[PDB]
Amino acid sequence: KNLPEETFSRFLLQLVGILLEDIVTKQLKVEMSEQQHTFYCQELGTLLMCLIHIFKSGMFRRITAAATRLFRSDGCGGSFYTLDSLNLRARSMITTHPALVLLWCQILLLVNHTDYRWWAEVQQTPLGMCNREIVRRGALILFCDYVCQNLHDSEHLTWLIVNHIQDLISLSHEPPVQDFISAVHRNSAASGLFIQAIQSRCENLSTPTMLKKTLQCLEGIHLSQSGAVLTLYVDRLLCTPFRVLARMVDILACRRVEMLLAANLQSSMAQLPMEELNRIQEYLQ
Amino acid sequence: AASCQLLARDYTGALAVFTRMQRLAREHGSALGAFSDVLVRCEVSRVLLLLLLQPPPAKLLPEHAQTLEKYSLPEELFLLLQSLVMATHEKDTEAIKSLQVEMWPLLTAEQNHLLHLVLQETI
Repeated sequence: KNLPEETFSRFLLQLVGILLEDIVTKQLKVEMSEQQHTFYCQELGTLLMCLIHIFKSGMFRRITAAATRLFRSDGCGGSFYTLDSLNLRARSMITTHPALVLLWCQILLLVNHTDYRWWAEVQQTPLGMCNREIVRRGALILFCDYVCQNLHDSEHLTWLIVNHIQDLISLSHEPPVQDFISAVHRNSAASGLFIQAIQSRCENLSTPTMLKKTLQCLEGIHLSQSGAVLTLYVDRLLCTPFRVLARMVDILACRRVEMLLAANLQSSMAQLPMEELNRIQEYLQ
Repeated sequence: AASCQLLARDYTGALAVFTRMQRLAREHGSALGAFSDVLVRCEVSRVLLLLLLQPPPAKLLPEHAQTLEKYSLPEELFLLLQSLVMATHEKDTEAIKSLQVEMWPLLTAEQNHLLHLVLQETI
């Protein structure tokens, strides 16, 4: 008893499977031409634009729920292109065709399949190959925009900030990772975890372009976590020899002290401790 | 003509020929292209001269007045030039020494000559 939900969703996920066993496992001058390879990898480019219109525009209600019970499911004893077989083809598509491994990153998010085995190879979680940084920085602009939409799941907030620190800051002129940070400023407990990461990565945040992008992201954070941004503005980042990076961390540390005293004197003293306040002023004299 | 007077040591006549290159590209370029690379060379080298010779407000033109408020062009090299107009107004001997170490690959060796003569006339 096959649903009409079930008939039309096995036809569009096993036609992604025909185009990817060729481009990997066919010779480039033997079986195909090169004019015939301009248009064979370009039919996989407009068939992954048809699958992210059905899952996003919401007019196609029945087709979205059918794929989620299939990518979670194994193949029928090996009679289908199962979802762990289809994803070995795409990581050897990383290097020859890096514009079409950014379209396969946005499908796996959309089905509720956030599986941390595949998401670490594409982001390299702990000269270079020139054709992977389009995909490594391209799958981390697309993995934030999935976190920003449904931010109620805190399991995905604490992964991407602790691991990817030097990449999360250095993208901050981008419209999907500009929106990931403002919700962290909205969230009480999610703002405190962002600041533990920079103290481990102060050794790389010293070049003059990487430090201008921290102050625009440490600009406004939560008022319950303004006591940990004032021990980072004094101990680590203020001793830079750049005299407009010593001048712009004078605008941001004087502004934490002023919103705190018009606030409650009860919650701020437990925030900035009386034993921790005496450590700061011995560094300055 | 600006590579001659810095061999001829005409550092005050060198401010006259750098404000004439920038007054045409706002009439002709606004920048295009060929005129977009003439304006990168003329706002990195009018900043290394006004600290070398620091003009009085009588002989400081309304064109020289505009560029020094912005600081007190690539994002790598735009950030290290706001920081060098601050130090010579603070007379900071430790600030100026670590920037020539970190602005030597950025400039070319015509712009590398104007940064050498500031660090001596402030130290």
